[PDB]
Amino acid sequence: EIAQRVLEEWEPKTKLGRLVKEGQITDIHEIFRKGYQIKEPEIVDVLLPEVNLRENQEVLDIALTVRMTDSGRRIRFRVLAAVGNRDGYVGLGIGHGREVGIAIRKAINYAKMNIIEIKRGCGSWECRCRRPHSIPFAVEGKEGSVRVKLMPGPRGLGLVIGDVGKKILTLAGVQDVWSQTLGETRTTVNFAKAVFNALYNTNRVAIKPEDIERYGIVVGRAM
RNA sequence: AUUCCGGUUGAUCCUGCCGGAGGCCACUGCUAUGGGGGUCCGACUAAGCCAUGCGAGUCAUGGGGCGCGCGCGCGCACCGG
Ligand SMILES: [Zn+2]
Repeated sequence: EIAQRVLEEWEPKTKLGRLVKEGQITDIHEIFRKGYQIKEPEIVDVLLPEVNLRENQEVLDIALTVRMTDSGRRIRFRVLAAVGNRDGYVGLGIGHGREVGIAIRKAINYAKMNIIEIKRGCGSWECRCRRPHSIPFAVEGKEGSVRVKLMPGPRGLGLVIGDVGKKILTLAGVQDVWSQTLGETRTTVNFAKAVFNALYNTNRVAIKPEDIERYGIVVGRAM
């Protein structure tokens, strides 16, 4: 139904859009680990239809910024938004706007275009299951003054982290994690970007064939 | 729950302190139906001050006396352990 509904009224402008409209590329994993540029949010609307439901579109922050022209001062809105399916795909965006609606829509489109793919597993000394309910190993991210360290935890231990990270990890599909932070967490933008980069850096650790079985590692969607 | 939230600017990122939010102990305001268990109740200030009465005795299988009874027993103080 809605698949073709959206596909019909979309006229592509890029080669990736054209391939996704035709049907050469059918799965979401086919666009990622090649140096493709992603300039249309319709690609992601079509391949990941879960990122249009309101349940998957957290608005994280609204800020009121000021510019001086006295002259009189001019008021603007900055919006920070996250989107994602709860099975391995999350993105984050910022939007300028003169009105909050404009800001929000721009932020969500930039979030769709800034989409990544993560890994999941179990690497805690206290569960040793082989199911993907957490992260498989410990990772570190940074932005500005904020430093985030994410550690694997056991089942039933729900997201021991600040709220911004709670939302981002929920959307990425993580259920259990321990955290250490350093710096100024009250800058929501930088706290969020640090968590996002920590999740991205799950793909920069080198592993071996046995680690996959040992930790139940999963790249993207499960099952 | 190996956690963060507010505050310095016309707006921003930092440093850095104040404050919030949890637990235990003591005093206190308002209010209060019941049963059970426990190693709780002048320690912090005065190891400051007092009245009344109690908190350490026992032995007739160590000895003499006296009394109350019926050579047998019951009691009183005393010597002695
Ligand atoms: Zn586990």
